[PDB]
Amino acid sequence: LTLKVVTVLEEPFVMVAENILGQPKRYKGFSIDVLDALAKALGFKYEIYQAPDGRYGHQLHNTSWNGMIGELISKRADLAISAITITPERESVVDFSKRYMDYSVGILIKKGTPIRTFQDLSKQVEMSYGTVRDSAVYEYFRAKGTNPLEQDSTFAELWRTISKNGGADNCVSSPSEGIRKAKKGNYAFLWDVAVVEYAALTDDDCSVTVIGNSISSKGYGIALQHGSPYRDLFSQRILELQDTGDLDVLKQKWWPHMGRCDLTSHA
Amino acid sequence: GLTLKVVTVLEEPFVMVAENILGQPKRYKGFSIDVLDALAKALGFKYEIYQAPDGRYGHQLHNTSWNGMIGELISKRADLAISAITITPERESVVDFSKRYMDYSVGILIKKGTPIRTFQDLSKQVEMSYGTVRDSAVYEYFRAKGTNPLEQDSTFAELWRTISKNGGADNCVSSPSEGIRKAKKGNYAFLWDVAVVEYAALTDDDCSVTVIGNSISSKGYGIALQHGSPYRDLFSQRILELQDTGDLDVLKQKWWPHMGRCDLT
Ligand SMILES: *[C@@H]1O[C@H](CO)[C@@H](O)[C@H](O)[C@H]1NC(C)=O
Ligand SMILES: [Ca+2]
Ligand SMILES: [Ca+2]
Ligand SMILES: [Ca+2]
Ligand SMILES: [Cl-]
Ligand SMILES: [Cl-]
Repeated sequence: LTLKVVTVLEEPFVMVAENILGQPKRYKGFSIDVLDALAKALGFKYEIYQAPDGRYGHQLHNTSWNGMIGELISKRADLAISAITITPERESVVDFSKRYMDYSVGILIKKGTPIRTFQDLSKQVEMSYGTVRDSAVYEYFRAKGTNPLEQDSTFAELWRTISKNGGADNCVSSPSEGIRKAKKGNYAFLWDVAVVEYAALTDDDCSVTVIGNSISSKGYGIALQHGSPYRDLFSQRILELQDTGDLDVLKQKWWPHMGRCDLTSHA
Repeated sequence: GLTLKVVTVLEEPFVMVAENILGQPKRYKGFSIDVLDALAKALGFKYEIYQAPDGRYGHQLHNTSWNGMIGELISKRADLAISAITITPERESVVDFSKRYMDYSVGILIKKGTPIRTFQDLSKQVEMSYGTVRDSAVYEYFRAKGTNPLEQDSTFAELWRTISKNGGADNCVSSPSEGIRKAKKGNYAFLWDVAVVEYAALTDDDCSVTVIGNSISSKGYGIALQHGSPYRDLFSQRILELQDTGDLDVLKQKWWPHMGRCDLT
């Protein structure tokens, strides 16, 4: 039994591993290790391919999705794994396992500013900060920033800067560009805290740090086909790997704080 | 119309008794009740609630049977179980949980005015009684953590030495309501759901207690259904929708009102 796995490159969840010339691509990372653990415990083989458009996928027309979600809908893949958050729109068309890691949004910024919280960022006048335009993060801040029911003004202030002039002034086209702009200075990039944490830990110049928050609204999941017979099985083993600590060990492996950049060097 | 049988246990502010006149059935209220109400409205079912006869969440016994609400689902006396139930692998093996509708972690309830401000501070205590509910999933959590040689710091082992003293008899309590009462009295720190002890501190008549959190979240609260229940996936989808729209945040603010209540700082 061999399962067809679709993925998208994103450090440190899924990364290209060294392969000999003339031999097929290999992959490594936190999500690969989770997948391997499931394959060993459940006893299956798998083969990986990258989404032809490199996209997680969104809806274009009724039933028309691109990206990895589209690959599952058309049943070209049995499952998708990368850094995919569990959302209701995606769960209505495919079937997610229970989460194997929590997701939240963080801030990547150069070390040495007085900014230490999301509230501090929101108080900034004239400072450029933002996220990937037309992303889920963008839409999250839209919803929180236009809702009169928020207890703290923090979200309205952040959205005013992020969305300025339609999101064209302060947002970027990709996480790699956002990471690159934050390292150069005079910009703070809002994105997956796990993604920017790894970028900060491996920064050639150890020049950046990450601000997180207590607000975790979603989990990372494995996406399977609609009606897949394996979804509940994956959920059960994922709960077991969490409870034994195997997941925490893998997280420590791929987000190692010793031997890498000190994110708290300005304290 | 279609009516589901719901089993629960009382834990403030998740499920609480709301009104009980003689000649009328018990009514319930709380965060978990409002989550259940939204699912009932959206999926078109009614429901009737009863309390687990042994008042337990449920765990496995030596003959592989289960007590508590879990046992009520296995026997098919209940169609679903809801209160403040954590999704664990042992339970999911015998019942089917929705995806979580809230995150869970362990906190400490303690009187204000002590130098104890973290779990590490608590673990350093020499003379002090602190613990959790005996024979609970929280007791088993500190057992697993306290006996793990792979733990980086001695904190969990030290906590376990105090919690487990004399097989747990000395420093643990029989119920959360006993743990809360003893922390409010003083000279006892109670370890339990951060959300349960936060409500106790927010609503303290004297505003005399506080909560130490900082514990990372490993688990979620879920609704438990029978094995193979056709409603598990429908519930998960609607829960994800209630989160996405902000409705679950509104309900959390309703039942954990920070403004107008005790300052915990
Ligand atoms: C299993 O053990 C419990 C606790 O002693 C007991 O109440 C129950 O009747 C037992 N069930 C059997 C024999 O299946
Ligand atoms: Ca689905
Ligand atoms: Ca199950
Ligand atoms: Ca099923
Ligand atoms: Cl989940
Ligand atoms: Cl699920």
